[PDB]
Amino acid sequence: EVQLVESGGGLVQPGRSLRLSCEASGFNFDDYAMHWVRQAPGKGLEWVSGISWSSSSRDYADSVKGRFTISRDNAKNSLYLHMNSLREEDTALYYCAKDMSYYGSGGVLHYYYYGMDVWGQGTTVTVSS
Amino acid sequence: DSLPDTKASGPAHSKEVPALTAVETGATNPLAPSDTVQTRHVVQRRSRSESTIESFFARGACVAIIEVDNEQPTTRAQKLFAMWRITYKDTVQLRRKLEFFTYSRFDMEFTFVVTANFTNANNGHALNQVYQIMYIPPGAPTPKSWDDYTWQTSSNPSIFYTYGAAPARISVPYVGLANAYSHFYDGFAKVPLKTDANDQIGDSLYSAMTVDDFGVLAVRVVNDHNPTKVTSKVRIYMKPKHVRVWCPRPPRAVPYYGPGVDYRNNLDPLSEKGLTTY
Amino acid sequence: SALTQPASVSGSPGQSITISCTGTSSDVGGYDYVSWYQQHPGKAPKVMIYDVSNRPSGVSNRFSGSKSGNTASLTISGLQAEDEAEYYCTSYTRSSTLVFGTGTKVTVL
Amino acid sequence: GLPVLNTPGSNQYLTSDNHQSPCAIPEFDVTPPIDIPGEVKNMMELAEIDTMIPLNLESTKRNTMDMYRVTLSDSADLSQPILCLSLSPAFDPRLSHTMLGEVLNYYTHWAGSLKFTFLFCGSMMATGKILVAYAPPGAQPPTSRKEAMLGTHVIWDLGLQSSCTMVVPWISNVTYRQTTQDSFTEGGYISMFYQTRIVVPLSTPKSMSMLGFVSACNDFSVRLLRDTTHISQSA
Amino acid sequence: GAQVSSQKVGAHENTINYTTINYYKDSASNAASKQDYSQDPSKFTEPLKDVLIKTAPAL
Amino acid sequence: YSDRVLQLTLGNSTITTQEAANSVVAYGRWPEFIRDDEANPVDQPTEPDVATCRFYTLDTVMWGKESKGWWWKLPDALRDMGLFGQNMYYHYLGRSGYTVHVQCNASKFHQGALGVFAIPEYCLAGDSDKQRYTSYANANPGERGGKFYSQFNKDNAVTSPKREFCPVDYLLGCGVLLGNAFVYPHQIINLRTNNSATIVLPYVNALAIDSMVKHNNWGIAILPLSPLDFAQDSSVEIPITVTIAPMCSEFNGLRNVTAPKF
Ligand SMILES: CCCCCCCCCCCCCCCC(=O)O
Repeated sequence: EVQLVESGGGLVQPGRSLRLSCEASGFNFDDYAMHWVRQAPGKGLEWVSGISWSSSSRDYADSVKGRFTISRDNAKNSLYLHMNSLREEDTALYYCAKDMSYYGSGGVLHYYYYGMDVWGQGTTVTVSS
Repeated sequence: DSLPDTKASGPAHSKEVPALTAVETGATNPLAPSDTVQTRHVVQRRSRSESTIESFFARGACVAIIEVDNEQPTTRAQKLFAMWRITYKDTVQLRRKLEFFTYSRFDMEFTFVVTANFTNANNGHALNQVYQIMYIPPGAPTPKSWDDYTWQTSSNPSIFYTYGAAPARISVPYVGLANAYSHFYDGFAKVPLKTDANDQIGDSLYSAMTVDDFGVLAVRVVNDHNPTKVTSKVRIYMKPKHVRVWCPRPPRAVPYYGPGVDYRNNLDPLSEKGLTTY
Repeated sequence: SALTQPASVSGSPGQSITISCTGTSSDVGGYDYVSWYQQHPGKAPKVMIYDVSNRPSGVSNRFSGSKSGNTASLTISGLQAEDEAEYYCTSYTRSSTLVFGTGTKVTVL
Repeated sequence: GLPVLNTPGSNQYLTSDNHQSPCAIPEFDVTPPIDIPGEVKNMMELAEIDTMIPLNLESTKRNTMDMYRVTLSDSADLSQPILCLSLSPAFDPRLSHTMLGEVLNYYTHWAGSLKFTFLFCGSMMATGKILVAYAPPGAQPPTSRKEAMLGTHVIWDLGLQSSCTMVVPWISNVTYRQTTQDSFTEGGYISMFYQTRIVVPLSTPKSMSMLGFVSACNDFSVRLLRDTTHISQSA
Repeated sequence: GAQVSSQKVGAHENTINYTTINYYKDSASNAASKQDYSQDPSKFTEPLKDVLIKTAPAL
Repeated sequence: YSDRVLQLTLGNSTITTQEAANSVVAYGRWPEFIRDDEANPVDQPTEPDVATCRFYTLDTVMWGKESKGWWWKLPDALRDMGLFGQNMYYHYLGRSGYTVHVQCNASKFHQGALGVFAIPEYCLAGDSDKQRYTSYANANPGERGGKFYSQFNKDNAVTSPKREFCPVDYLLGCGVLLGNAFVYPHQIINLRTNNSATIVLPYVNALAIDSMVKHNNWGIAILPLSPLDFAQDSSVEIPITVTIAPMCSEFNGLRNVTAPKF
C-alpha cells in the first residue's frame, strides 16, 4: 500500500555537494512527518534529520549540523536532502522513513516524533578520494 | 451625507486659547481651520461614501490555487485528486486588510476559475471535462482514492462544473462558533498540570485555538483517463458581505512569517532621508 | 549519545529472552515514545513495538515490552529459529531529536 | 417560453460586481450577535486619530526608536531650521507609514485639512518659544525665518500646557490631489525655527527631545480605491 | 414584492429610481444594499471621563 | 475642583493623587455584568464583590537610563492575589473588568516620558525558527512581567530551544511600528506635567464569558518614549509601580482546584 522510493545516490569526491530525493505514494504525504536515517556498512542505525508537517520545524543531528539541509515539496510528494562539504565518514546507506506522528488528541501540534513505521529500500552514497 | 460646511471667521483677541492642549490626557484636539486662521463660508458637497466598511471590503481576492491531473493511474506519485484546508493566510493582500481589526462578522462568497492545458504534443486528443468540488466539514471521512465510496456526496455539499462555462459561485452564512471571528487569540488550547506524567499531556502551540477551523475542499475530474495527460488548476476567490468589525489595530509593517505574528527577515521598513531636507 | 544496549544475547529454543535499553530523563525516562525494530541481513528494519507496549497489526503475540525508571525492556517468548536478528531501541529526546540504541544481536542455540 | 436576447457582457466575471447567488448550507442556525465595545463604521475614523511621526530618519537613526524624537538644545545656532517636510501624506518617507499614510495608500485621491501637534519633553525649569510655518507651493522653499514668517504660521510658547496644535488648511487648485509622486498636485512645505531660544538654570539638563503627531480634520475624504505597495510576497 | 430606491446621480444628460428583488429564501444569498451610515469618532478621539470644551484649558 | 486631583476607592482600599492628567475609559464603556438576553451557561454564577474587587499592587521596577520597556498581561498578573486567584482556579469560567493605575514621580529637574498602552489580544512573537513554539510557562510570567529588547537576535542554543519570546521595542513586539500604537487606549506620563496614569478597561472578547486560565484578553505595555536624564550624571534611576483592581467579577463553573505547572 504505502511505498517510499529513494534516488540520487552515487560516488562523489570529498568536499563536494550532492542531493538525494524520496517519493511517497499511497498516503496523504502532505500531512505527515518524515525522517532520514543512514546505516554505515556493518554498523548500527544513526538518525540524521527530520522534518515535521510544517517546514518551520526542522532538526539535525550534531554530526551533520551546519552541513546538511532538509526540505519538502508537498506539491510533488517529494522529500529532499542537500549535502555540502561531504566527508569520507558520510559513506553509508540512506533510508527514507515515514513517521506516525501528528493526529494527536486534538488540540496539540508540532508533536514529538513518535517513531517510524514504514521504511524505503534506501540508496547508497559513497565518498572517496 | 455630505460633510459639514465651513463657517466664516474673523480676527480674534481673547482670553480663550484653543491652540494649546495637552496630549498626555490621551485625547485628540478637535480643531477646525476656522479656529486658527480667517476663513470664508464654503458649502461642502464632498462625501465619504466610498470609504465605508462595505465599500472597503467589496472586492474579490485570490486565496489559493489547487492543481489536479488526469492520466491513466500508475503506482507512482500522482495527483488524480487534491485536498486544501480552507484559510485566508496563504496570501498576504487579503490577510493584511482583514488584520486591521481584532474581530469581524460577515457572510462569505466564493468563485472558482478553472483552466487546463496539454503536456505532450503526441496526440492532442481530449474531450470536454467535468470537475467535482466537495466540501468536507470537520469529522467527516476523507477520500483515499479518486473513485472510492466517499464521492457519493450523500450529505456533503458538492458542485459539478463543466469546462468552458461561466465561473461557479456560492454563498455561505456566518459559521463561527463564537459571536464573532477572532483574528488574534492570545492563549493556548491545553494547560499543563503538576500531576501530569509527562510534558506532552499538556503541550500545545501558542495562539492556536482549533485543529480544523472550517474543513477541506476535495477536487477531482470525473472523466475517465484519456490516452494523454491533461493538467488543470482551480483558483478560488473570496468576497466578504454584510461586514462588521471591532477594535482596530495597527497594520502589519514587516513581511509575514507563518500563520502567527512572527517576524524574521527584514525588520527595516523605513528608508533614509535628511532631517532638514524637503 | 546512543542509548545503551547489550552487545548480544543467547537462548535455547522454547525459552524466553529479555533485552534492555537505557537512557536518561531527557529520554526513555522522560517520555513514553519508545519503539523497537527488527532487521534481518539485507532487509530494511521492521517495527515490532511502539508506545512501549503496543503491537502493530500482524505481529505475533510472542513480543511484549515494558518500561520502568530510565530503562525499557523487550521480551521475546517461545523463542524460534527465525527470531535470530538484530534489534534496536528508539526514543524521543527533549532536544527535539530521535536517538537510536547501540543494537543487539539475538543468537538461537 | 419568454423570448430573450443576450447582450454583450454575458458569462463574464467582474471582481467588483454585486449579484445574488445560491447558498450552500440552507437553513443554517446562525449565532446571534452581542454588544462588543469598539465598533467601527468608516475608515476615516482611524485616520482622525493622532499618531507619532518618524521625523528623524537619519542614516544611523532610521529603523530604531531614536527616529521618533527630535533634539533641542540651548546652544543650537538660531539662524537655521529645526526640521523640514513636504506636504505629501501618502508619499513622503516620513508621513507615509503613519496611520494616515497607511489608510491613504489604499486610495488614489485625497482632499481636506491636516493637523500637526507637537509635544515638549524637557524639564519643568526649561522655557522658550518656537515658530512653525506652512507655505503653499509655487516659490522657493523657505530656508530662513525671515521667509517662513510670510506664510501660514503659529508662534508656540512653552509653559504649563506642553502641547500646541497647528492646522494646515485646504488650499489647492484641483478638487482632489493624487497620492503619488507628482508635481502637478504638490501640496507645499512645512518648517520650524527658533524664536528666542531655550533657557535653563544651573544644574539642569541642557538638551531635550520633542515629539510630533499628525491627524486629519473632520472634512477629510478619499474616493478611488486601489492596491498598496507596503506589502509584498516572495515566490 | 419589489423594492425601489433613488440613485445618486453624477453626470447629467441634456429623480431616477432602480428596482431590486430577492429570489432566494436564505439571507446569505442577498446582495449588498450599501445604504450605509456614519457615526461619531468620539469613542476613539475623546475617551476621557470628563470632557472639556476645546476652548477651555486642558488641565 | 481641579482635574489634577483625584481619588479612587474600591472595596477596602483607597488611592489619591495630586498631579494626575485625567481618567480614560476605554472605548467609552463602563464595566457591567452579564444580562439575561446575553447569557450562555445555565448555572448560577458567583460574584464575591468586595472580596475580589480591590486594588492589588505588583512588584516595583526601576527605570534605568538604559531600560527598553516592560509588559504584563491580565488576568495572568493577578494569579496569586488572594481570593481573586482562588476563585480563578476553582472555577472553569470567569469574567471581569479592570482599573489600571501607574505611579512614577520625580523632581522638577528630571525629564523623560513614558507611554502606557492597553492592548486587547496582545500576541507576541517568538525567538526561533519554529513558529508558535513558545511554551505556557514562559508565555505566562506572572506579576514579574517581561521586558523588551532593542534588536532581534535569533536563538541558537545548543542544549534546548528555550521556547521564549523576543519582543523588539520599535516593532511593539508584534511586527507593527510603534508610532501607530496610539490607536489603542493610552496615556503619557511626562515628568514635567503629571506623575500617574489611570485607565478603566471593560471586558472585551468575542464571547459572553470565557476561561481565565487559558486565555488572556488584555495586555499592558510601558515604553519610554524619551529617555531619562538628570543633571550631569548617568547613574540616576527611579522606580515604577503598577496597581490593578478587578471590577464586576463573576465566576460560573465550579469544580476541584487547578494547579498549573510552572
Ligand atoms: C462548496 C463550497 C463550500 C464552502 C464552505 C465554506 C465554509 C465557511 C468558510 C468561512 C470563511 C471565514 C474566513 C474568515 C475567518 C476568520 O476571520 O478567522
